Amino acid sequence: SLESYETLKIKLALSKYMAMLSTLEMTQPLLEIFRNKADTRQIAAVVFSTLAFIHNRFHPLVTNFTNKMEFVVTETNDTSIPGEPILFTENEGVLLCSVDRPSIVKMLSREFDTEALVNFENDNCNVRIAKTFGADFSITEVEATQYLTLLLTVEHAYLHYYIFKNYGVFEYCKSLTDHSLFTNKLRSTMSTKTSNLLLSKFKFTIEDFD
Amino acid sequence: CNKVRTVTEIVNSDEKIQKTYELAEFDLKNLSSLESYETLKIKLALSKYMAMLSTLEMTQPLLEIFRNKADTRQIAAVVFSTLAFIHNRFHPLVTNFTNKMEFVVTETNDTSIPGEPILFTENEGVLLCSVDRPSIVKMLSREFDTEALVNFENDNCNVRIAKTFGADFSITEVEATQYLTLLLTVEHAYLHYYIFKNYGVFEYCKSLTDHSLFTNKLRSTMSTKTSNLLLSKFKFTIEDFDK
Amino acid sequence: SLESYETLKIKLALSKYMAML
Amino acid sequence: QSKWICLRLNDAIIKRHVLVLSEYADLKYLGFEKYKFFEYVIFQFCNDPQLCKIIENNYNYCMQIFKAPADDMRDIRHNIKRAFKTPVLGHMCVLSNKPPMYSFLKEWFLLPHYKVVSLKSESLTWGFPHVVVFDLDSTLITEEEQVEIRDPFVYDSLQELHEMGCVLVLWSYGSRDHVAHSMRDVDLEGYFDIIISEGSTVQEERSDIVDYNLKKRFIENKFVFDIHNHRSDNNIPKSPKIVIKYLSDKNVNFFKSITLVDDLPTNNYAYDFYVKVKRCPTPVQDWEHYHNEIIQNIMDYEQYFIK
Amino acid sequence: PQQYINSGTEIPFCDDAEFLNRLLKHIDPYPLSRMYYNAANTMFYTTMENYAVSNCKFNIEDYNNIFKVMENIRKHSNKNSNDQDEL
Repeated sequence: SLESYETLKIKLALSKYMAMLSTLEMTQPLLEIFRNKADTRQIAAVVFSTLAFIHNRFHPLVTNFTNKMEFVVTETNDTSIPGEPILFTENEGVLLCSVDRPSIVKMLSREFDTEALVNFENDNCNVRIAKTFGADFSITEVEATQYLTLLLTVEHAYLHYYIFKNYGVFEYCKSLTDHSLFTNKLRSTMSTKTSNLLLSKFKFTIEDFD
Repeated sequence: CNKVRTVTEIVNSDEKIQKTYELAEFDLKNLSSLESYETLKIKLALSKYMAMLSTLEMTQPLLEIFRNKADTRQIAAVVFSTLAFIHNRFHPLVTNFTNKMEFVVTETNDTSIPGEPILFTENEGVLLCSVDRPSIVKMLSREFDTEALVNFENDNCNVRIAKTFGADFSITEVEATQYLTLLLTVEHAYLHYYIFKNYGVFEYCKSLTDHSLFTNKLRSTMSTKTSNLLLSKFKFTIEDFDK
Repeated sequence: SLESYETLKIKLALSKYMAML
Repeated sequence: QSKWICLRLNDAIIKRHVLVLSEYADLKYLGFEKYKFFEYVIFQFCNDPQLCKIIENNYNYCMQIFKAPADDMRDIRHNIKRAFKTPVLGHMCVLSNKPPMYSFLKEWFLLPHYKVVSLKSESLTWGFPHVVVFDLDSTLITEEEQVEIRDPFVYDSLQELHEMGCVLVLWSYGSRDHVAHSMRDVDLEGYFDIIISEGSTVQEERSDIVDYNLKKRFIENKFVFDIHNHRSDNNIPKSPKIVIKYLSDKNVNFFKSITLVDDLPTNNYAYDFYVKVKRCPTPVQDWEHYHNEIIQNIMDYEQYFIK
Repeated sequence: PQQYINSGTEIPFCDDAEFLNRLLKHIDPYPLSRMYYNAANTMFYTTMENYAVSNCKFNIEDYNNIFKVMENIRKHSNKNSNDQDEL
């Protein structure tokens, strides 16, 4: 593709993501940690860093994400709502958020899918047989896909967070009753990098049955 | 047919992928959890009521009380408490009523009545109630009881095979189970009691000549909350009435 | 309602009567 | 020419919207809780100092006191944005308990308060929007009857403005007919947000479908205008009434500032900024300075005050 | 709430630029869209599950109407964006 370099730039963004992860003292494949009970403090700190990175990319001009934020992993479906694994809130002057670790883990469970027939880059003798005649650092496809998926997850959350920050709980309710305030909008200020934000890159709709 | 279909396409129409699924088994999980927690709620309510009864100085097992007939005290107390609990479940408002009421134990078959072990005289100057201890004991003849049984089912591959794949005073259960008997009985009585307390003795002739029609008066009358009638089949052979 | 505050005024007269007794 | 006072609600349970009162007693018309709907509420200054003193004793809400001899919508807006340090303000609520006759603000949207519930927010911009409104018949077009784009630089500047979220609102006074040709002729609509026509005229209001051209989805250019002033003059101002009406139709409910660009100054009734277009029988490519002007106008609030 | 080790106000950049640049390269052949498809489907599928696991209604409509909705390219021109002239 003549956009191939920009697809590579997107891959580079994901690479920066995962590099920042590896730099922040990642101990074990994060799925293990999320399966674990202790170190939810560490998980929430990592999510804090994630929010910082998101705000950065959205708005590099401003270095400081936020001074502090308050965290709560949640342990039951009753402590959560379908569609929203993450829930910002404000209490009595205190900004806080909460997260459904079990649901996020269950999401991570389903990533089983892997390569099936699609279009593919040129394979030719002139390419490969040339090499055959002559001329840990390991990350598997689905492995990287896990972190990709996790990254993509937080986009929706970040959007809600910003909106609430700018418009209070009433418009938080508005966005939640109707996320169609998202609907097909790149219109923004320049600093918002809106085209840069990954909403654009690819699209889906249900092939409505009946 | 609900074979929901899904398509995704990259920017610039570079690629398009399709998949399809069905709400089947999703609906099953929904129904499962639904009945699960509702049954849990009913169990919790039963436990609550029984516990409440536990305060009442059970010097004796429940059945002993009625096997005695010398008392009326304990009996009327228990009955009144039952009616209180029922009204409370109909009305999330702990309350008290006309603060005079009283009771009689009918003690002869020749003073008994068909069908209903309980009856109210709504205002003989004031409310009064009468109850059949003999028949109560006859219900207490629980040599009836035995657990080892088998539920009816149907269409399991669609319907039930899915459900196949999921999982001092320390008194036993059978007696507790028996509690449900008087629970449901007093419910049926409360229905008529409420009805005539709100309405005419003409529709206390009716409701007693048959219960039947009172569904109409219950229309717009019920509290929008269900009671104690989960398992939807409750019937026998009928056409065999063989008149 | 443009009468609602007057209904509240009726509530007020009511409570004024009530509290004395 | 009056002194003025304003409530500032402590808990911004609803933001940005503001109200104007005929009586301090109007609280009784409002009843309970609904004061929580209105972030700010202006009232003319107390004649009796005891009223202001009781107000000063009340702690239930913050308040401000000021002079606004300038009996003007936009000037009042500016002053209030100064007072409360806020770039944007909501609509002005009204009731059948008829407002004070501050009719110098006559030409404006008035919210019959209960619509507050009807106040959806909107997707249309992720920033608070600036808006610019335009005309066709003699505004920015070349004066030749077959108008030309004065500059393709402008043509693309249209889309570029989306970087800032400036909303682009043509109201031709000319009939829909020439616009009907223009649309096919040049996809300015493909670069441009909102279009209206028929604004040329006002009608003697008294108490006594266009889609077929090319299967379009475009507005009925309805008779929404009124006499409004009923006076011996000949003015057809660009109407905030209709404009904001169409905005809320687009669910557009808030804006930073709105500029009118046209060849007729008279229609400007104290618009935030007016761009008197230089009528031109040639493609002048003069847009560079128009750009610069508008940009600086926007920047005016970079200092937190338009000046 | 207790689950917050707040005040970690780092602003990291961890400029392992060239090492990351090379480490990227062994990921290059992976089919981007086909791989993305996995995550997209999983997200949808779990979100679907949860509403049934709370007996909710759902506006499948709204879902489509909102999420991954597609704007439209219209411009005839070009714009300047970030890049790194590495090395």
